[PDB]
Amino acid sequence: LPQNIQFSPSAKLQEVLDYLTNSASLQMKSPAITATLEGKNRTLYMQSVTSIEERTRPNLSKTLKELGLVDGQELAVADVTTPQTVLFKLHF
Amino acid sequence: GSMASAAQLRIQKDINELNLPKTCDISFSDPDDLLNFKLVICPDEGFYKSGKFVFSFKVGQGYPHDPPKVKCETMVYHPNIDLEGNVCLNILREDWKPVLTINSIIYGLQYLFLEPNPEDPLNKEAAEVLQNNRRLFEQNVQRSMRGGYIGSTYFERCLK
Repeated sequence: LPQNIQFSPSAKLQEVLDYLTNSASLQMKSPAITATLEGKNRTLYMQSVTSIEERTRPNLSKTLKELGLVDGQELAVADVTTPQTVLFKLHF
Repeated sequence: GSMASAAQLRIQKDINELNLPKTCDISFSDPDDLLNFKLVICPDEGFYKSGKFVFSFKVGQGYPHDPPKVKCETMVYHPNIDLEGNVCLNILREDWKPVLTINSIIYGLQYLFLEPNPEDPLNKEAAEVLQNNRRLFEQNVQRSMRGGYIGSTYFERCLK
């Protein structure tokens, strides 16, 4: 089951990426984050591939809910650190 | 879909862990669609040095159980690729294993340009010329890459 993560609705993306990059219980190298928005997949951010990072960089700078991102919604995060993609249950 | 399909979870994983040679470049028309993308291979050595080859990838919902569908969109004179774009890469068909990744396929694809395989080719003529006359093949590659005929067959230019 997804590891419950708690951020305030105003937070920005950079914020979540940093939690993942610095947590001593995690600290993933370069995590790729996606989520399902309105029944479709939305790639929030991914650095490894430039074609993608170039169009997803503005999001790091965007507000969390300006991403249509609403709570209880499982985030999909993949990183070298993760054997398999792990799901994070976002917390409002 | 309600949540992320098993296929979407895996592809996100694989795409994020690519360690491609300088000769390969991957691109996505839509950052949100990780199931469709292009790979561009510009060899810098071997018979196809200076050429530019584009492949399309289409990841199905059966991935990683089912290997993704790959085709060459650049006409090329090669034993393992036919005029229709079909690519004979072992790990793409009978040798595919769920443990393999896009990075696996990409390296497989680039190897075809470094060491074309005369065994089980899709273009037998190209195959023959490869084993029989090493160099004639080399000339055919050059001409066809610049844009030209080989037999009654015209190969469109594909230099980078």
